[PDB]
Amino acid sequence: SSDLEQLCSHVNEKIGNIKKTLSLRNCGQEPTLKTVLNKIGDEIIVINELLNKLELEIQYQEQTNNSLKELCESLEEDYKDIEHLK
Amino acid sequence: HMEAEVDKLELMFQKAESDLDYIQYRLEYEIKTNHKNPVTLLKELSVIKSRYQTL
Repeated sequence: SSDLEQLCSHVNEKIGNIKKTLSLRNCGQEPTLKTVLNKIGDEIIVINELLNKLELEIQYQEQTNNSLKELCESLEEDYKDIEHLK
Repeated sequence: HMEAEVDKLELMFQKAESDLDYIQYRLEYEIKTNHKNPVTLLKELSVIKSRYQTL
């Protein structure tokens, strides 16, 4: 790495570091960004509750497919019973 | 001579640096004076975009 190149990288780092601290100021001050940022942040809270609901609905869905299997089982016993006999 | 020219160039760069340095210093100041952020928002978006496909 040359003395020239090393300078450039010093520059880009100062430049880049500003641009980041810039967007940090913009997004935390300017209103139009600040809403769309809260709109996302709010819509995260809901899409989080939508998960908990999907969680219970899964551990419910399973527990019926469990019963809806355990029924189907007993129901091929009482048929193979009536299939053998009559 | 050219050494003098270079002395100038070096002088200019030094300025450009303290120019940049100021711009930064200011942004940091405006920032300190006021009071979410996209940073944690990404982590949250990966936690959801994951356990969606898991669920």
